[PDB]
Amino acid sequence: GSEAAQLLEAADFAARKHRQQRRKDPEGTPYINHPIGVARILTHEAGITDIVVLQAALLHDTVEKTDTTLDEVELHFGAQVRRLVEEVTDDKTLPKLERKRLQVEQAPHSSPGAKLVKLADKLYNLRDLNRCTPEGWSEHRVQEYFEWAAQVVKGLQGTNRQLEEALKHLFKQRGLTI
Ligand SMILES: NC(=O)C1=CN([C@@H]2O[C@H](COP(=O)(O)OP(=O)(O)OC[C@H]3O[C@@H](n4cnc5c(N)ncnc54)[C@H](OP(=O)(O)O)[C@@H]3O)[C@@H](O)[C@H]2O)C=CC1
Ligand code: NA
Ligand SMILES: [Zn+2]
Repeated sequence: GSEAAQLLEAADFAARKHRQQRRKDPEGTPYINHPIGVARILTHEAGITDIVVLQAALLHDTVEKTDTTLDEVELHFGAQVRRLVEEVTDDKTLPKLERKRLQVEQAPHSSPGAKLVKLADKLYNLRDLNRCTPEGWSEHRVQEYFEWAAQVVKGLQGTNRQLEEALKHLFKQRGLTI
């Protein structure tokens, strides 16, 4: 259908899949606010209009964080959306540190659409950490998240100047470069 209808299909799908989940801020914000915010970063700041990229951004956490399967994504949204979502889906069969390390290792080799989603996802989470230290976190755990995110984003450059410039500003504010 129209761009709008296609976006609302993905937004409503993600809202239902994430309905019982909450972010780790003290207030426990509904999890769906994150994928919506990531996708809005892409339209409002990055100038993105590719509906496949924007659908993937709304859905980028459904397979990683819920029972949703990659085949279910393709079933409702097609193969280009499914391939994007797969690219940004951590292998939850792996230990946390290996997932953290693979994001650094696999950042340069991702498709342009996956780099856009990865950049916007990092930008949302770093803004969130600045806004509110998550429940149970120390201030130096926040800094270290930034130190790791900088290593990932280093591998994502050459994709979108607006997002990369915004990330560079946040990293610089905490003494981190590129
Ligand atoms: N320095 C320290 O004091 C400590 C550091 N650590 C380190 O932290 C890691 C812990 O791993 P893990 O259990 O995955 O915890 P994470 O460090 O992975 O938690 C951060 C993740 O939570 C999601 N998230 C949910 N709510 C928020 C929010 N309000 N703001 C930002 N992000 C949010 C984001 O993922 P998404 O975008 O997918 O929602 C984000 O990537 C280990 O790698 C360990 O080395 C661990 C213990 C102490
Ligand atoms: Na994690
Ligand atoms: Zn995310």
